[PDB]
Amino acid sequence: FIVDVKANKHQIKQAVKKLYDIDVAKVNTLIRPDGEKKAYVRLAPDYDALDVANKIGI
Amino acid sequence: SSHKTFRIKRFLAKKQKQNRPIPQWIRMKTGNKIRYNSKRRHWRRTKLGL
Amino acid sequence: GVCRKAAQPEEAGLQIPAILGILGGILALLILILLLLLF
Amino acid sequence: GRKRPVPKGATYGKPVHHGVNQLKFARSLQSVAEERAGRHCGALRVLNSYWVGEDSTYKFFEVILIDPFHKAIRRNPDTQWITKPVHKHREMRGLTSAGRKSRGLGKGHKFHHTIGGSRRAAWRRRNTLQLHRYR
Amino acid sequence: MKFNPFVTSDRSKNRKRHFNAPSHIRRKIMSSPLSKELRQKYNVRSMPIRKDDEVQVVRGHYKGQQIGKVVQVYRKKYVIYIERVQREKANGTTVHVGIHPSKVVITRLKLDKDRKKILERKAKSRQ
Amino acid sequence: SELAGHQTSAESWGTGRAVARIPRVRGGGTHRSGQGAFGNMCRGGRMFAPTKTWRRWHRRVNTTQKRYAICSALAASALPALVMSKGHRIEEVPELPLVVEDKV
Amino acid sequence: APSRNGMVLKPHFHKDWQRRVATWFNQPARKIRRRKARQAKARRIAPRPASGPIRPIVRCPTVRYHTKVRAGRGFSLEELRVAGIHKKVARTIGISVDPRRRN
Amino acid sequence: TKGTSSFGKRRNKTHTLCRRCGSKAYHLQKSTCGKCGYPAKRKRKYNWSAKAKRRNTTGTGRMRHLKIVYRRFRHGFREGTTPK
Amino acid sequence: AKIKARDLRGKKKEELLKQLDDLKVELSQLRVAKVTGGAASKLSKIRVVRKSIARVLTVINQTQKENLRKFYKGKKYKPLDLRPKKTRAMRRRLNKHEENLKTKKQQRKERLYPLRKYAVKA
RNA sequence: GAGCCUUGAAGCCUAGGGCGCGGGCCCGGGUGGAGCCGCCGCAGGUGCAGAUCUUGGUGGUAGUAGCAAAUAUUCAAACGAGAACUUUGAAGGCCGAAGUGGAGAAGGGUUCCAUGUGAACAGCAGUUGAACAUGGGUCAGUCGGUCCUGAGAGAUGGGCG
RNA sequence: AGGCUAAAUACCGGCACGAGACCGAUAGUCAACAAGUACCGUAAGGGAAAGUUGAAAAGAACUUUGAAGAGAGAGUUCAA
RNA sequence: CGCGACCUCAGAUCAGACGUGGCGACCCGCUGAAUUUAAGCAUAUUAGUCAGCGGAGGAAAAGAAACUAACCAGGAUUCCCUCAGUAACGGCGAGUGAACAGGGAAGAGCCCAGCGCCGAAUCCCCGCCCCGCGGGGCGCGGGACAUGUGGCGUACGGAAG
RNA sequence: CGACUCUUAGCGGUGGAUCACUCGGCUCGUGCGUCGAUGAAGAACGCAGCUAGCUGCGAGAAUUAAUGUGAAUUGCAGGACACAUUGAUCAUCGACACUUCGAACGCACUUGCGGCCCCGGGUUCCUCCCGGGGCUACGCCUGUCUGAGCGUCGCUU
Ligand SMILES: O=C(c1ccc(-n2nnc3cccnc32)cc1)N(c1ncccc1Cl)[C@@H]1CCCNC1
Ligand SMILES: [Mg+2]
Ligand SMILES: [Mg+2]
Ligand SMILES: [Mg+2]
Ligand SMILES: [Mg+2]
Ligand SMILES: [Mg+2]
Ligand SMILES: [Mg+2]
Ligand SMILES: [Mg+2]
Ligand SMILES: [Mg+2]
Ligand SMILES: [Mg+2]
Ligand SMILES: [Mg+2]
Ligand SMILES: [Mg+2]
Ligand SMILES: [Mg+2]
Ligand SMILES: [Mg+2]
Ligand SMILES: [Mg+2]
Ligand SMILES: [Mg+2]
Ligand SMILES: [Mg+2]
Ligand SMILES: [Mg+2]
Ligand SMILES: [Mg+2]
Ligand SMILES: [Mg+2]
Ligand SMILES: [Mg+2]
Ligand SMILES: [Mg+2]
Ligand SMILES: [Mg+2]
Ligand SMILES: [Mg+2]
Ligand SMILES: [Mg+2]
Ligand SMILES: [Mg+2]
Ligand SMILES: [Mg+2]
Ligand SMILES: [Mg+2]
Ligand SMILES: [Mg+2]
Ligand SMILES: [Mg+2]
Ligand SMILES: [Mg+2]
Ligand SMILES: [Mg+2]
Ligand SMILES: [Mg+2]
Ligand SMILES: [Mg+2]
Ligand SMILES: [Mg+2]
Ligand SMILES: [Mg+2]
Ligand SMILES: [Mg+2]
Ligand SMILES: [Mg+2]
Ligand SMILES: [Mg+2]
Ligand SMILES: [Mg+2]
Ligand SMILES: [Mg+2]
Ligand SMILES: [Mg+2]
Ligand SMILES: [Mg+2]
Ligand SMILES: [Mg+2]
Ligand SMILES: [Mg+2]
Ligand SMILES: [Mg+2]
Ligand SMILES: [Mg+2]
Ligand SMILES: [Mg+2]
Ligand SMILES: [Mg+2]
Ligand SMILES: [Mg+2]
Ligand SMILES: [Mg+2]
Ligand SMILES: [Mg+2]
Ligand SMILES: [Mg+2]
Ligand SMILES: [Mg+2]
Ligand SMILES: [Mg+2]
Ligand SMILES: [Mg+2]
Ligand SMILES: [Mg+2]
Ligand SMILES: [Mg+2]
Ligand SMILES: [Zn+2]
Repeated sequence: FIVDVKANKHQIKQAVKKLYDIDVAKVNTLIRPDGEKKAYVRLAPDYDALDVANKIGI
Repeated sequence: SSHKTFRIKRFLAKKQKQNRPIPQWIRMKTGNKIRYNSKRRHWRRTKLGL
Repeated sequence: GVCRKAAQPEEAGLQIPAILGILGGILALLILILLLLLF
Repeated sequence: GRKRPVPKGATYGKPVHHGVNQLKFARSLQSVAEERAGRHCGALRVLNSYWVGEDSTYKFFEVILIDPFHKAIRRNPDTQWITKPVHKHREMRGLTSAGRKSRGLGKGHKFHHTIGGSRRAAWRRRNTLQLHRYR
Repeated sequence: MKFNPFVTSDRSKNRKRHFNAPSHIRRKIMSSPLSKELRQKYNVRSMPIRKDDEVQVVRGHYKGQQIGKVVQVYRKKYVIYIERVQREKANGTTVHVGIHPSKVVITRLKLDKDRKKILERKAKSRQ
Repeated sequence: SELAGHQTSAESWGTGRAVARIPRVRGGGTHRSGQGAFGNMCRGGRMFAPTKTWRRWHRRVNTTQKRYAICSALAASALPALVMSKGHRIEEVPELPLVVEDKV
Repeated sequence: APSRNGMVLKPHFHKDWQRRVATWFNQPARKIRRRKARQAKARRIAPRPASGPIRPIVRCPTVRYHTKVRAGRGFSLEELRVAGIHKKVARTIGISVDPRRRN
Repeated sequence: TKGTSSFGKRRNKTHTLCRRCGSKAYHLQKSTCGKCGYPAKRKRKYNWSAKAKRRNTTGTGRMRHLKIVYRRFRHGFREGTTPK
Repeated sequence: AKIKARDLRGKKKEELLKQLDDLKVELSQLRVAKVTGGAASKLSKIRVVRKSIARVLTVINQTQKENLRKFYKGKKYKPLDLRPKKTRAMRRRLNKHEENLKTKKQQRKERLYPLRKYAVKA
């Protein structure tokens, strides 16, 4: 995901749950050199990234 | 310099946002006489200096 | 595009090496050669 | 009296100005005390001041300060002139008792040096060469 | 002769206010006269234009007795476009041709509530 | 003009640096650096001894001459050969000094 | 620098006078301002006359000017007491009161 | 070894972007600013350089509040809203 | 559909909240469409959706501000933004009542010596 | 001046016709596309060869000097309109571990990588590149900053101004 | 040796505003244009060049050489 | 030894309020040169100006005589024409340089300390009602200032009884 | 004879002078005379469907509301075309809102380190635990509270 730079890792970990109703294993972040924040979110081993991608549209 | 403080990355981020040419639908507007980015920057000839 | 790229040199600056170069600076070399001129 | 702040007695000028040790600094010491009190407490307004003591080196003044925004002074309309906002920092524009006496203003033949307002205003009107449409 | 001290005879200021007036003044500038039968019927000299009138051209290359409908109004270009007035390019694509609305005679209006109110204001002021 | 053409700062180069002894702007990179500074014979310098807003514009005339000229102009307006020799059209006009009624 | 038989000139121009030149160009505008101020004063008062306070009869003070006579400032409270009227009542009536004047 | 050989030993910058005027004069080794004078309270300006005033006085930037100061002065600071 | 402020002023804030939630859902889904390819028609829709998001927050703050005024009204010591802004010199002017307040000496002076109307020609 | 002009003014050119002793002018011809002049008065930032004048442009010199520090290339094939330089193979060489290698600090700021173009830029050329255009790439409790004090710098208390 | 106070008065900053025997893009503010912009210097600071198609883009369809630039026909308009 | 009263004092993220920073064309307070002039240069002049610093408003500053004058006397301040390139200053050189009379524009005067008389008759803060809006001002009870001096009457033109 | 060179002239190219135009300057004058702790001037960063500048704006980001206006903006799609609902665009702007630095204010600035109070979830609670909000700069004034003094003094042991 692409996140605004004010948000930290705990707030991303809460926001992904409170929008998509799926757990968060852990969160890596980096500052993409264009200026935004690129956040990798690993899901729980129960869920499916393919199903979540199909249900968010990508 | 491969590790640098955060203000420098915001500055370099806005400069990478600046460094891009003119889209073509602006060139055919009404009353426009802009033909190219005169403010275009090449990384060998001009150095911004932080 | 092809037409945009072919256009792009004709507008792309043409006078950024018109930094003009030839401020030059100071001499201090021609007269250096001490000929002495009647020491 | 004040010592001229140039280092090592070096004026860099004519023999008019080599006098480092002897300058007296026009303003009076009472107005100096008023300036320091006012700009240390710039929230207040300076009314006047007076002498209380001197021994060798230190000279002692007492300065009365009027509060601008207390209600006892914002009422009682004989006093509202200092609450009116043209009197911020009277001591630095020299409107006090010692300030007028330092600026040197009166009436008559002993005061032609400042004919109206101040010596700079007098200098302005005297050396402003005036030119009309018709001459 | 100009008698106000608050309006300009100045050519520079007049051209500048003209070419930089906003859209709700450009409506008043792009105004057309009405035909003489309609000005007899309504007692009004001129009106602003809109998308839906019936329009005859009085001068140009395209002159006379061709009462067509307007379709677009570029207030940016001070130009209306008329449905009959066309010209092909080289590649056989038709394009509308620019007509300034001073060269335009209105034969029918589009009736609407605000147009009735503007028309009644014109008649009441002409008195 | 009323303001400087001396917004630029300038110095000369001297006997060395062959070109001239005009003051020159000091800088680099921007290609005005090394052009002609303030002066008359240069690009973007002040005009010679420039116009000043205290020029003696208005002039005074004596009041007796101001009235004398009015009397002379009214006297010249009475003769027909003078006013036709200015360029008016008085060929089919009645009397010279026209005088209509106060109903006008 | 001088020449043939010509008068000695000492003009006062060595001081940088071209900086501080105040020039009468707003003189007709000030005349119109002061006309509008006087007409505004006349409309803002009432029945009270313009140049409202009356002025005394006063002789100049110089062996040069003492033949003449001048509209003075005020009525010299001794005179105003002989008139039989109070002080500030005269200021309200429009009678000028200047207490420094001696008779 | 005075010119082009000794230019190559330039590696340490002595000016960084100061946080007040953004104009690259924050001299680290004195911990101050050159242009605006940041560790001082008052803003640095001088009469002996007119072009510095011409670059940094008001009117150059947005005046993003001073605009609406003028726009409210043009009516005189109303506090009601309008009638319908 | 269109979300007019005139319609929104009668609403309750708990329904404004849910309506804003639905609008931000539309915002995020059409922004996913903005990232991915096939979105030729949804982009004017994302513009009208974000301008609709602005209106509801405007109505909410318009309600909350005057609802705060309705119970600080008639009170001393109401807060700073609800105090009159105007400008700093107009805050620090005296008062109309302190302006018109007069001492008893000046009052008795005006009572004894009032200003008259007169005229002098005859 | 009931001045002149879209039936063509200003400006420009002219082996054209003339005038004046000249300053200069008038007409003809051609370009040119929207304003111009005569006279009487009036007011000027009012007439160029130069000032190692200023700015802008172009010559002769001249297709000349010059593309020479560090040994060096050759054959075949491929893609291509086009190969002394691109890529692959083979061969011969150099750097020879204090390197023309493998990685970093300061500095640079996207040059990193892929795809496409070869108009300008690479001082020859180029299918190539660090050129241009499109689109990607930098993930840390345990690597470092953050924390500590050093040489020092700096605030309140105080003093001076 | 304590104090207050309008007027007439100065104003090249600002806010709008009106005019001119002023300059007409090497002139006039440095800035008629993306001007305190590009750019130079570590910095104080220095600081440009650059207006004009046509009435209307009607901006050359299509053919035909050439790898393309470029060209020859054709076409637009009063004029390419 | 404890407690109480003050007097000097500190503290607080005490309740409420205020000052800082900017623009600086004009104004106000200080500080303050030098080029140049004098054909040299030291006083003079450039000038109490450029620069520096601190302040302020729509204007500021000034201001109701410890005045001008010397005769038939004027009468706060400000600004203009005159005074005047004068009286005067000056290696009595270069140079510098006022003011009152006069005529105009605008017109405006006032308060307090002191002195004494009135039983502190005065002000601030808190709390309740009072009232009507676009929004805050008089009155009633208790906490303070204040007798080392609130307020009324009072100003050199006399004032009080 | 050709080539070369020279001079004219026609044509063509390089070049951008003259002329003509001007949403620009300069000067004069009138009218007004307004910044900031309720966070100014300035700076940074960000914002459009296609978007780099300029311009305009601030997580409501090419503008929100409201009043007037009355059918568009425009380079191209789309989208609301609704108007016998509320009505496009543009101007006015008085209600909202106003990221970070900046006098900058919790202490410094490296986006670092905090401290209380309060509210939602945590171990259903303090013991250096997540999210959110508020408060936490200096100086000074009026009053409150706390208390120092072999300073002066009383009553008392
Ligand atoms: O390079 C030069 C050099 C030589 C001549 C000129 N000149 N003289 N008149 C001139 C006119 C125009 C241009 N140049 C000119 C300039 C420089 N050198 C040098 N040699 C001898 C004396 C002085 C120098 Cl500096 C170095 C020094 C060490 C040995 N290697 C060479
Ligand atoms: Mg640089
Ligand atoms: Mg005073
Ligand atoms: Mg004369
Ligand atoms: Mg003009
Ligand atoms: Mg000058
Ligand atoms: Mg200068
Ligand atoms: Mg110039
Ligand atoms: Mg001689
Ligand atoms: Mg002499
Ligand atoms: Mg001089
Ligand atoms: Mg034309
Ligand atoms: Mg002629
Ligand atoms: Mg001619
Ligand atoms: Mg001229
Ligand atoms: Mg000349
Ligand atoms: Mg010449
Ligand atoms: Mg000559
Ligand atoms: Mg030459
Ligand atoms: Mg040249
Ligand atoms: Mg050459
Ligand atoms: Mg050779
Ligand atoms: Mg060769
Ligand atoms: Mg070589
Ligand atoms: Mg091949
Ligand atoms: Mg081959
Ligand atoms: Mg090679
Ligand atoms: Mg070897
Ligand atoms: Mg190595
Ligand atoms: Mg090459
Ligand atoms: Mg390739
Ligand atoms: Mg690469
Ligand atoms: Mg590139
Ligand atoms: Mg791990
Ligand atoms: Mg470690
Ligand atoms: Mg220190
Ligand atoms: Mg201190
Ligand atoms: Mg007095
Ligand atoms: Mg006094
Ligand atoms: Mg005044
Ligand atoms: Mg030109
Ligand atoms: Mg210029
Ligand atoms: Mg056109
Ligand atoms: Mg033609
Ligand atoms: Mg000499
Ligand atoms: Mg000398
Ligand atoms: Mg002196
Ligand atoms: Mg100064
Ligand atoms: Mg200040
Ligand atoms: Mg102000
Ligand atoms: Mg007196
Ligand atoms: Mg005389
Ligand atoms: Mg002097
Ligand atoms: Mg030719
Ligand atoms: Mg050119
Ligand atoms: Mg709306
Ligand atoms: Mg700080
Ligand atoms: Mg909080
Ligand atoms: Zn700075």
